[PDB]
Amino acid sequence: KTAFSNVGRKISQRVIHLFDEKGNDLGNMHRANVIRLMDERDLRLVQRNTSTEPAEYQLMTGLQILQERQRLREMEKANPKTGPTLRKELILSSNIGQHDLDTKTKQIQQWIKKKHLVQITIKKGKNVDVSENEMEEIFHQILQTMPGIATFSSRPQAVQGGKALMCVLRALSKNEEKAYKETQETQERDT
RNA sequence: ACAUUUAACUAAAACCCCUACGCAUUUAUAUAGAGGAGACAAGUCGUAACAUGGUAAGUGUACUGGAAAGUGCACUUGGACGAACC
Ligand SMILES: [K+]
Ligand SMILES: [Mg+2]
Ligand SMILES: [Mg+2]
Ligand SMILES: [Mg+2]
Ligand SMILES: [Mg+2]
Repeated sequence: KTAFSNVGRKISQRVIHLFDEKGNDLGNMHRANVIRLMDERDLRLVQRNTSTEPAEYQLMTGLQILQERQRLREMEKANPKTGPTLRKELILSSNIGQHDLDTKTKQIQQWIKKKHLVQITIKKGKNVDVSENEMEEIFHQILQTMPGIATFSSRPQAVQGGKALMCVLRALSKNEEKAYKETQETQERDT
C-alpha cells in the first residue's frame, strides 16, 4: 500500500538514481545533492519504482503529482485487479449438533459465495471415541449442501496424529462450473 | 277465538275453546393441526450477566440477528471517577 506522494527532504538511502521532471536521467548522485535540486527549482521528489535495487526517485512539480494519481484513480476504476483471497477457519467437533452444523454450514455458503477459502477442521468430541470413517463424513455432508458452488481444494489429512482432520474448500472455478452444468443436463434431459 | 239457554202449583237442569319448539337459542364437550410454560437432566454452539465481567448495567421504544443478544434515541443509578492545593 503506497501512494504517489512526495517523500520529503528526508531520504533513507545515500545513493539515489535521480530522474528529471521532464524524464531525463540525471544519474546516480549523493543524497545531499538531491536536496539542492529540490530548492534550486522548487520541486518535490517521488519514488517511481521501489522494486529496482538501485533507488529510483523522480522530481516533479506538485501539479504533476496530482495528474499522476488522478490517472491511477481511473486505471483501477477502468480495470481493477484486486485478487487477494481471504482464508476462513472453522473448528468443529465430531459430536456437533445438527442445528449448529446447519448454522455453520450456512456460514460457509456466504464465504464461498465471496470467493473465500474455507479451512475446516474437525476434532474428537469431548470424551468421545470415534474413528476417521464418520469423522470425515462431515465434510462430504457439508459439501453436499453446495454441490456445484463448492469443491475441495485440499483433502482430509491427519494434522495432529489423527485426532484432527483438516480440509480446505473453494468456490468452483468458472470452467469447472460450466463442466458441472453440462453434466447435469445430460442426466435428466437426454434420458 | 267465545256465548243466556230451558224452566219456574216445593224447585231445578244444562256448560267442557284453538294455538308453541325452530337450519331458533345458550353453554360445554370431543376431534385434525399449530404453539406456549414448567419439571427431569445438564448433550450442542457460543459466552449475554455477576469484578469497571473484559464495550458499566438496566427501563421504554424501534430496527436487526443462529442464539444468548447488538445498535440508535431519550431516561434512571439499583456504576464509578480515587474526593486540600499542586
Ligand atoms: K452487555
Ligand atoms: Mg461477558
Ligand atoms: Mg459488559
Ligand atoms: Mg442499552
Ligand atoms: Mg447491527
